[PDB]
Amino acid sequence: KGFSYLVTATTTVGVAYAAKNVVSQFVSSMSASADVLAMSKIEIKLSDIPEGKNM
Amino acid sequence: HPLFKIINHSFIDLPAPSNISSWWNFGSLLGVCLMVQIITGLFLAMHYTSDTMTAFSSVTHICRDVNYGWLIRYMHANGASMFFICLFLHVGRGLYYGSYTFMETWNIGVLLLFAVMATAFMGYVLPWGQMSFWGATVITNLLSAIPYIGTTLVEWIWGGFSVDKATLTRFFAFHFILPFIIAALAIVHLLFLHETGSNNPTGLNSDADKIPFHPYYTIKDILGILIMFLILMTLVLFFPDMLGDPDNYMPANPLNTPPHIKPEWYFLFAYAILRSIPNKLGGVLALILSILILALMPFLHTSKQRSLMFRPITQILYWILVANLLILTWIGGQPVEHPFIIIGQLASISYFSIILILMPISGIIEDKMLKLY
Amino acid sequence: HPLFKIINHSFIDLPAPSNISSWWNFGSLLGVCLMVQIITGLFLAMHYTSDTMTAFSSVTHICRDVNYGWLIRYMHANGASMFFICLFLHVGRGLYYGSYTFMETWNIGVLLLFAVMATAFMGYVLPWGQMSFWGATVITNLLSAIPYIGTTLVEWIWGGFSVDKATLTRFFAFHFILPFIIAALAIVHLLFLHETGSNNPTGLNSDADKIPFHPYYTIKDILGILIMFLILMTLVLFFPDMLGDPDNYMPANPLNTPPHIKPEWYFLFAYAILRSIPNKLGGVLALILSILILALMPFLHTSKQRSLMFRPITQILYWILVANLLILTWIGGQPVEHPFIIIGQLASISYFSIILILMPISGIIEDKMLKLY
Amino acid sequence: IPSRLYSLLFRRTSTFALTIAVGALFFERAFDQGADAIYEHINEGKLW
Amino acid sequence: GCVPIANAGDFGGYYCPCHGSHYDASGRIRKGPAPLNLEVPAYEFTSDDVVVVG
Amino acid sequence: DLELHPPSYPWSHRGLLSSLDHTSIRRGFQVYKQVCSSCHSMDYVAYRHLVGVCYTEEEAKALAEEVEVQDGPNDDGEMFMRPGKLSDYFPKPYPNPEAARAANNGALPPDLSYIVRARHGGEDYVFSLLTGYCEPPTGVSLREGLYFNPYFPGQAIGMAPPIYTEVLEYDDGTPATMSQVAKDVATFLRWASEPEHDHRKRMGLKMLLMMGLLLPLTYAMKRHKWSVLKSRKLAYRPPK
Amino acid sequence: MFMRPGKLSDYFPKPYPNPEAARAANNGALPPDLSYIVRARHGGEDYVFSLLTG
Amino acid sequence: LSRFLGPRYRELARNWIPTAGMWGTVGAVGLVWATDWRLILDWVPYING
Amino acid sequence: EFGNLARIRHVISYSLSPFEQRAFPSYFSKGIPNVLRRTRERILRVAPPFVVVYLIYTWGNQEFEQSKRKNPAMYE
Amino acid sequence: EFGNLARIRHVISYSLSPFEQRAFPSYFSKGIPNVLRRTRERILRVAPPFVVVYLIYTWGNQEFEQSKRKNPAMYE
Ligand code: HEC
Ligand code: HEM
Ligand code: HEM
Ligand code: HEM
Ligand code: HEM
Repeated sequence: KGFSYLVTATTTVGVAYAAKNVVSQFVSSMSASADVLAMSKIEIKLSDIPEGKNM
Repeated sequence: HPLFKIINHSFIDLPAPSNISSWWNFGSLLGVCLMVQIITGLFLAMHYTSDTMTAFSSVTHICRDVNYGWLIRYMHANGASMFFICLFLHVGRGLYYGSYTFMETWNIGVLLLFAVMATAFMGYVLPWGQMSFWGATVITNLLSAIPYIGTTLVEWIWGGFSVDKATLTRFFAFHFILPFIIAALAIVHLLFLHETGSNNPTGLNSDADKIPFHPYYTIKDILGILIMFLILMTLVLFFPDMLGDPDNYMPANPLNTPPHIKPEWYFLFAYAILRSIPNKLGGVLALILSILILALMPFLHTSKQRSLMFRPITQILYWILVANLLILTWIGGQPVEHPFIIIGQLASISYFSIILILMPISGIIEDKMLKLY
Repeated sequence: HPLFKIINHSFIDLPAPSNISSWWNFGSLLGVCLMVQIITGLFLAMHYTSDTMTAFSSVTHICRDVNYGWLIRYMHANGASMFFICLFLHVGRGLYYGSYTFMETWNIGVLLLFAVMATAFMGYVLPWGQMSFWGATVITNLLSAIPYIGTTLVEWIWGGFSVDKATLTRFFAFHFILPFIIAALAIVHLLFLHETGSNNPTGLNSDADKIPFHPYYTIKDILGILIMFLILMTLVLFFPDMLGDPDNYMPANPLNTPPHIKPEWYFLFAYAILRSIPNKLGGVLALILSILILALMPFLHTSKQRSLMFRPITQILYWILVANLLILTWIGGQPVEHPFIIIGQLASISYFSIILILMPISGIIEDKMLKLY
Repeated sequence: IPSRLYSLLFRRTSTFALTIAVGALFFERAFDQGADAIYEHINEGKLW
Repeated sequence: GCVPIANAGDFGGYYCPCHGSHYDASGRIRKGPAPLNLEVPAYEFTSDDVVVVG
Repeated sequence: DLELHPPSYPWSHRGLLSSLDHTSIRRGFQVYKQVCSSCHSMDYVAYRHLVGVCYTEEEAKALAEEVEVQDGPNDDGEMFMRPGKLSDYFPKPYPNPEAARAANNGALPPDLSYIVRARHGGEDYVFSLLTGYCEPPTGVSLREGLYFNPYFPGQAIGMAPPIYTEVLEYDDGTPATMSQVAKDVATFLRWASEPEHDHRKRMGLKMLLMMGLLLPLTYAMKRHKWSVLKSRKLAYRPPK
Repeated sequence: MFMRPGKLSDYFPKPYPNPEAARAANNGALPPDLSYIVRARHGGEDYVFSLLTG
Repeated sequence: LSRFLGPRYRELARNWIPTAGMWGTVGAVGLVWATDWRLILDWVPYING
Repeated sequence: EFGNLARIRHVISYSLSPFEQRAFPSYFSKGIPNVLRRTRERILRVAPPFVVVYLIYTWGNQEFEQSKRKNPAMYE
Repeated sequence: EFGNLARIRHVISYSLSPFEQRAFPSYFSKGIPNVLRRTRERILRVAPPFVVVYLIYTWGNQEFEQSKRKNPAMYE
């Protein structure tokens, strides 16, 4: 029994490892793409705003 | 053909109760509305573009340059409104006549209700107006309430830091794909019901009086379809903007926020509840429970009579429940200021107390009056 | 339980023949491929834009900026190729083993085949490359062949004078919506098969030897799924473009025609036939018949034995049919010049004469050899 | 021998699942590590 | 997640027309149902005329 | 049609499990920047992509801040220009297709982003074309703005030899022979047409390994659950 | 670029090439698209009349 | 519930308890692994990284 | 299905052909009385919740207005 | 379903438990002979059509080339 089931248990981990990987990339696809992620360093001119104002 | 058997088994030789009123039409209307939505949605999909630069332009191109494209677009919008009208009356029929004792049918129903609400929300986001963008941010933000994984989930759905093209395109895909899942769930809904047959307004065993469906409840469904089409076309051809918001006819400005943010009217009852609870999380949960309380409904039936035809105290409590559901629909519309808030808080307290507490106690009292308890 | 009953009767205990070979795996593979396509298609739909200015840009954005977006796109393309491989082997199994005597199952099958070919054609139009645009114009032009209403129909589909954005957007809508109709037609397919049960390679009544499906043909389908996934991932991760057209990586230039225009590997057999017939209309018709001849197949069975396991002359004719199907696939690729044309003309004549004439005459001769006729 | 294993982690289905899950949790670590070694070495001098 | 409207409200800072959250000039939530103060991005005051906000 | 079919070259990115040489991609990007960018465009490639391929973040920015880009509308509404950003795409060598057509004697230098993928046997073709400007034979005559490149369709490419030995100097110092330059730019263009070439092949190795484990096993489980029947020994014992 | 007399297929001409020019020319205010103004303004037809006459 | 406040009912549960815990354990391990939860995985020496 | 639905005994059931009977026998003759009969058995259970919804709605509106109305005493 | 599929009589059927029997009994021992046995019963029906497909394919290619090749005598 332990020989036959160990094969079932072995296979499972393997499938389990692939299944998490497949599902992981998919899940990851909906995450932010490279284009958006690459957003930073907005430049702001202090002179633009005077006291009592928001921009 | 073997299929003809299935064709007959569910629509021709199906034994139906002879005394079911016009309310039993409504579910069939929902199915028709689903098809109508799908058909109109398909004819919106041949010209709509899910790009934030071109979504509003594509919608205006549909309304102005496609032959009868305004007709199909406003049929789609007012058919979503008609879908929610028929859905609310279907759920009210199920609550009033004790049809929730068909527990599997009821649970597949509340799953269908959740799917339809998600589909309508993403569809309202789809035209990319001012109101759609601020509405999306708002409800997507609702998710952030989650205690630990909230932020991630929100960002996932948005597909970025804030709703932007990333969202619009995936919302187009999801809004396209969910009504077919709704159709499959409706097939499961019909199956879980034929195993038990429909209920009657008296709530009694109608096995002694059943009639065919082809000549008796088919022409009745055809007449109900004709009346629903009359109301839908007088909503489309005469008052095409009485249910929508004017601010959705402006383009989506992330810099400009509207002075008052609403979802469309059928989300209002929920909106009220959310606003009522002070805690953000509390609101989200209560909101969910608002819909989920229904699923919980078959475990709260403590009466020996299935329907409310012979139960006057629970009839009074039911109409008070419909009354403060209308009150919560009104409050959602009202802005945040006295005394709209207090009503909202009470109305939510009264809603949950009538569904959770008052109806089983009233059913116990009604059983005591008939010398049954 | 009325939802689980279906599975028990259909997937867990269905009485299946004990001796069906690996070819009977293929249809289940097709179902898996359908889901795979749908899943990958959904994850292409969250970033694809059906605008002629932005379709190629959205496809490149999927391949370059979406996390593992190249993986999902090339899985979708090579899964369409795997779908057609499994479809051709499924149809070849049905032709070889006499499974076309299940006539309703066969007719629902050829309807599914037409729907899958239309879905793949519009999907190949969708990335809006050079090859997609010239390919679309070509087949849309095929319709113009219609004797009287052809021009109108073509213009209708195109939605304008010539394929342009009008087409792309409606092709996106139709390519989105048809695989769900394919799934429903597959339910009707398996349905009409449940009423009969599967065939076996000997072609005999297997009622004396049937086994369950859960432990015997489930692990077999799991192994076939694993092997098909191995071939699909070695097609995606190692030779991704081996099954594509380099000219589809250029943007669509309505002004220029890629010189080596050719339909994908699976449409070639048809392409050859179309090119073979001199008359345009003739080509279109023959093309259609090419697929339709199959539907016609259950009325051409003149043998007293269902399968070809014990029929060697019709086995030889079947392998000659597979041979000139491969020849027609090659010819389609070859350009218009001697002697590719003549082969095409003969190969088409031999294809229609083997299916229409030679196999029933051979079955009559085989019945005469066994002292049956 | 496996016997000891079987009677301990492979005979009770609950434990069967436990061994599977735990093994899978670690397998990824090992597989990724081993696999990377193979790939990187094959292309050593070309990475980065 | 709405936009607070600057130069409006009962705390001379901000007001969000969505549910009535009043933020002071510091952007701290002072009245209403907003849970936490507005976020301050990690900017950079390179100059009294140049500020690199994240 | 009748066209010379470029031979197979022993590249390194061909190996089933072999990744692109990244020094060659860096050299080919230098070749594109100094030679090919005057006429060809790279609309779907932006500096950020390079990061993690042959350049670091800071270096990439260096590259980015070494070019000028327009910057939408000014507050005044007047379009202005800015130092290139890691988010900026590669600059257009011609604002509009017409400009390119005009400058390049009617020829539209095709965007070299997917050229390798768009040209049959691209990597080879590219190398061949760039290294195939041989003299037109007797009997063929080409008009101005045309060149007899056997590989090019029609053997009349508008582009002139774009690579003269020592056309540009490789920063790495590797001798800038015409070939060393054509091989580098073919590797780079290849990379351009498939920035994921390396990442994919890794998965491939991994997939094979997994199948090489799961496939054999799934077979043992199937043969366990099918042994029962495959050992069935029928027997007919009529009453007799 | 080049300018040509409008065609029946031409849309109505822009007053400004971009909204920031509208901000610069209208003292920081953006005059909105009047295509759907009546539909976008609550009680638009009335509002319009009232505003223009108010 | 009246029927579930029972002596054997309790015995059954007690006998069932261990198995139940095992299942939760599998899921917990599963969730940690599937989500690649690093807060938890950071504890494991080899799994780290 | 039909035939196995239920067991009844000695319940005779007479009926007429559609074309043999008037389509709308005494439609407004008794319809009105009945509709009215119906409304008086259900009006006391149905109507007073919606009546107090109308009162609460009006009240809210007016109260809100008064709330908005400037406090004369304030600012003076 | 099972139980009503067919009528057989006096057909005894012996079998063994999966774990009691070797997983791959004589797998390559007889597998090879059998696979070879199989190939020789089907090769004459299967292979010669694909052989003449290979000949026609090559022929077409060559013939096409010759067709394309230039005849020097043509120009004179
Ligand atoms: C850097 C060494 C390169 C490389 C690798 C290529 N070019 Fe150019 N190119 C130019 C023009 C005007 C054309 C079009 C000419 C025509 O169509 O007649 C091209 C074309 C190409 C191609 C496409 C070939 C095809 O079959 O379509 C390719 C692969 C190519 N080039 C490679 C102009 C120029 C330049 C301005 C003088 C220079 C510099 C380059 N090209 C440089 C390169
Ligand atoms: C599979 C079938 C469907 C398709 C293909 C589809 C497709 C579309 C498309 C393309 C749009 C954008 C065009 C527009 O702005 O109106 C849209 C909008 C919308 N859809 Fe659907 N739809 C489908 C089914 C449904 C269903 C079942 C509902 C109801 C739950 C629904 C609700 C909406 C709503 C509310 C909008 C927004 C309408 C507006 O702009 O005001 N759709 N749909
Ligand atoms: C997607 C929209 C829906 C469709 C298309 C649909 C369809 C149907 C149909 C055709 C019927 C049978 C005819 C009838 O009795 O009216 C029915 C009955 C029923 N449905 Fe739905 N339904 C929908 C939503 C719901 C929801 C949301 C619920 C749960 C609240 C629900 C619960 C029920 C119940 C309990 C019945 C039994 C009626 C009775 O015997 O009293 N349905 N539905
Ligand atoms: C409802 C599910 C599906 C959706 C949402 C979907 C969506 C898409 C989208 C957005 C594309 C364009 C992206 C790309 O270029 O690859 C596409 C391409 C394609 N789809 Fe689908 N698809 C679906 C199902 C299918 C199915 C079932 C087939 C097979 C018949 C199929 C065959 C194709 C093909 C051949 C392409 C072209 C791939 C290429 O660019 O080479 N799709 N699909
Ligand atoms: C859309 C793609 C298709 C799917 C998903 C599909 C699905 C299936 C499935 C699950 C089975 C049962 C398992 C099996 O015997 O392989 C089956 C059997 C069958 N299918 Fe299909 N099928 C497809 C296409 C076709 C086509 C195009 C035809 C017609 C040529 C066809 C005709 C049959 C027949 C005759 C059987 C019976 C097999 C036998 O008993 O010998 N199928 N199909």
